[PDB]
Amino acid sequence: LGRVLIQSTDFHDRFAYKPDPRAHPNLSVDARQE
Amino acid sequence: PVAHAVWIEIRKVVNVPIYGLTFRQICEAELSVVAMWEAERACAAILRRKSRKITAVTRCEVQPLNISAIERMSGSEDSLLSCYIRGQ
Amino acid sequence: KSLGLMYNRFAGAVFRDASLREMLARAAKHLFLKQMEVLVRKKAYRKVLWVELLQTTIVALFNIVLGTTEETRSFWQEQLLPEVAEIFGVDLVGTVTPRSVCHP
Amino acid sequence: WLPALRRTIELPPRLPLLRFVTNPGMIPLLCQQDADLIVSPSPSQILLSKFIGHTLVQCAAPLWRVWDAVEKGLDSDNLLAAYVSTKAHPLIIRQSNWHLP
Amino acid sequence: LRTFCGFFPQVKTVVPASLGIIRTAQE
Amino acid sequence: DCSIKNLASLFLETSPEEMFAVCPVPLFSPERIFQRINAFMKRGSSVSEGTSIWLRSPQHVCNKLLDKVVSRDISSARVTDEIDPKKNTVYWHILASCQCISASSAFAFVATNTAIEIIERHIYGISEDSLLIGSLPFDNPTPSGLFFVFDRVERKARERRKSLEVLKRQWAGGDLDLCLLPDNHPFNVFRLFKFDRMFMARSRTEASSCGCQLAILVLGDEEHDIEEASKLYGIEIQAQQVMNDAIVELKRRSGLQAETREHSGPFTVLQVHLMTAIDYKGFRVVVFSLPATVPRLLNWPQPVSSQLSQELAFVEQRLNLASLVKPQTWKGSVKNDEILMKTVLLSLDPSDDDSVVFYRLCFAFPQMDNAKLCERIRCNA
Repeated sequence: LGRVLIQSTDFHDRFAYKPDPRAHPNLSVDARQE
Repeated sequence: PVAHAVWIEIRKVVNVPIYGLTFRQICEAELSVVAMWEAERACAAILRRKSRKITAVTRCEVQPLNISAIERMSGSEDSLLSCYIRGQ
Repeated sequence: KSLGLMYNRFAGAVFRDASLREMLARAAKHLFLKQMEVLVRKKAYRKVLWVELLQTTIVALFNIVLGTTEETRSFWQEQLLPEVAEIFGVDLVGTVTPRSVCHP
Repeated sequence: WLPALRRTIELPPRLPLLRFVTNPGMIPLLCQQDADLIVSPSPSQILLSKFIGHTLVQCAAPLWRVWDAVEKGLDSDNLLAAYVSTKAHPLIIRQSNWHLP
Repeated sequence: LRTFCGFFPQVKTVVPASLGIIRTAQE
Repeated sequence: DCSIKNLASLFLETSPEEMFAVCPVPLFSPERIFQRINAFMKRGSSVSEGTSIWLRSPQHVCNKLLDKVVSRDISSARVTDEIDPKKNTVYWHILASCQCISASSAFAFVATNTAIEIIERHIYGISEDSLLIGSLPFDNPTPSGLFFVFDRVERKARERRKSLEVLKRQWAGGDLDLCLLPDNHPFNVFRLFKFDRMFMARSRTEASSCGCQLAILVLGDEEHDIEEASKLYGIEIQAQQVMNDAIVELKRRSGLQAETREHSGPFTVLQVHLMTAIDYKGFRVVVFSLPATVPRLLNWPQPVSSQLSQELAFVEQRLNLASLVKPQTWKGSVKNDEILMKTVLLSLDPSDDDSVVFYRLCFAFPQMDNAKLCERIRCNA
């Protein structure tokens, strides 16, 4: 939606581009000035 | 004093559920209200005297009927009808 | 209907292209009546609306007789000029290429 | 998943205001000083054509019904809902015009 | 309006070619 | 606020600045227009007592907002010291045309809202509850809506249907009831092929008491395949845009002529027909606008001096073409075989015939070929 979706998290191989799997995510959206 | 008139002033009909009648025919007829001192008892003849028939002059609205039902059942000649029959 | 004999004997140019213009005017008159025969045979006035059917046949005939396109040169050499030979009695098919009397 | 959109009325290009967009010379702006010492499309003519050009295509955006709350974004429990499964959110439609940017 | 365009009637009536008006001018 | 608020000054020598000093660049916010397009609803005439449906349906509403765009015109419009509203100022007209396209776009958002729930609730949902893995025996039921597992999966499934209900509410309408419309309805003039599926969709919410978006799901017709039936609707949508462009000129010129001449019947019976194609998961689920009454096919043999024949001659001479609709006679009933190869005149109105729409214009541009009926010469060409 124009801004950036992000996963605030409460040895990762790079080269597989993929979100880390986690139960009960903490998704938030902030624009990319912050 | 005594009585010798009534000057009925009909303004507009609202939801006449005109049944068996092609939607078109309804809005292509001559909607007219006819007054009658009860007694008469709808004496056919009276329903023609050009002194009791206030015909419409606007365009009638052959709306559907309740909708969300007759719209799925199609056909349904039944149509809520109205018209600004303005006259005494 | 004996204007074809005059076309051969006319020496000057103003009398030659006037007789030629008259024969081609009578030619498109005859092909309009011939197409009108088709539109009365095929009973089209029951389905298509009449007066505008007359108008679209007229503007089709004028665009195909007067024209600056290849359909004009093909229509002349195949339909108009052979019909001139049958009603006016002179074989002028091949020498009256449409840029000779194309004037209005 | 992206649902596309192909409509009949995007932005009908015969509207009387789109003449102001195509040639911004006939916008009826008066002048106080001499008119001939102005470039024939003035900067107020050209810029007003640009605003009047944004406004029509912003109306043409199919997301414009809820556009005030598109800017504020989804809050937490809506973002989890879009995160559950690959379903068409009513906020992400497939862009097939590149007209707004 | 779009029903009369184009065509006009060509009429070819029967002025007799023996009346005194035509005979005087022709002769 | 967040609006232009009386577009004044603008004297042609102001600055390159002072343009970005008093304006937004959403010049009209999408809240101010929608709080006065619900005026275009409740102020309207011919509402009888309270019963409106066709008047408030987006088919009719976007037409009358077009009849407000054509009204008082450009050549006599004036800017600057015209702070008094309700006159022929440009601030009024930019406000008016923004109502016109917001009516079209509000139909478009409800279009894609209805679109996803047709193809998920009736097609791609019986096989979405389970059957992720095809190496396991894939047994998906046929779609009849068209004619004990472990505790961790069970609780996360209850979380799934509860959280997707938040998706289905708020932004979308708060859930909607469906109708299947069996294969005898007289809405089949909206339909092209015998194996297509109709779906009325009401609001089932507070709404603006409008609802009424019907959709058609393409599936094919025997030797015509499903890609054939979809693509013919696609060329239909792309073709109605061009006649919508010729017809908004008919509103403009007939409105300009009838205003300036008579400032000394209906507006136009060729009203604009609004559609939206979708192309979701595997299908095109094109949505129309629902009429209050039955659509009836009009016979094209018509009076010469009638309205419908008269201003169709203007639309025709703009399109640089010849007679679109062939001579047709319509006694009654249908055939359902040998799909209709001619464009027709739908006449969507309860009132007199003062609002018609065009349909089947895909069968007006020729089949092109060199013979498959999706391959056509382009409408703008």
